[PDB]
Amino acid sequence: DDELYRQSLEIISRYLREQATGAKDTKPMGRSGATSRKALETLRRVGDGVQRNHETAFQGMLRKLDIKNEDDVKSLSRVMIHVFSDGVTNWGRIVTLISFGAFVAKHLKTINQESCIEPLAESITDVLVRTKRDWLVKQRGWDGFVEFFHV
Ligand SMILES: Cc1cc(OCCCc2c(C(=O)Nc3cccc(C(=O)O)c3)[nH]c3c(-c4c(C)nn(C)c4C)c(Cl)ccc23)cc(C)c1Cl
Repeated sequence: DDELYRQSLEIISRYLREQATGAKDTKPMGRSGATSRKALETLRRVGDGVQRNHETAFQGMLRKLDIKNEDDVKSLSRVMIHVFSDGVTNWGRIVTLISFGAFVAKHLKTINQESCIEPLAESITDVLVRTKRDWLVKQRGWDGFVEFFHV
């Protein structure tokens, strides 16, 4: 019933799963998929920049998260909510959110827990769309996201 969440999960889920592994999801994309393909391209060009530019902090935070299993995923949500929700809302901070999601997803594919990439995505999507919905609606959602990072 919730269209922006579902779009957002399709974008975020694919960015993370494709980052943790080698290849893209070749499923055809749901409603608003030309924007989702574009937003996904944007997350690849800017997400990788953000990940290489913050590696040491990402390595620190990923290492003190000590993620074993899928039940660890949703105590993780507490530290990410704590770090993401209370300050300034803008597109850079949301892209940093999704890029650390890709970082942790890669780690989880290393420790043979790729089955936890999707719950992670869901949690990230749910945290972004819940606490930021009004902002996302007034900034036009993913079309605004693509236009903001356009080159
Ligand atoms: C998937 C997931 C996503 C999570 O959050 C994403 C949120 C974004 C974020 C920020 C951030 O928000 N910066 C920022 C920019 C402008 C203003 C304010 C403000 O305070 O108002 C903040 N910092 C992060 C950092 C970071 C950096 C970089 N430096 N330091 C000290 C830290 C803690 C690390 Cl290691 C990972 C993510 C982030 C968190 C987790 C745990 C997961 Cl699993």
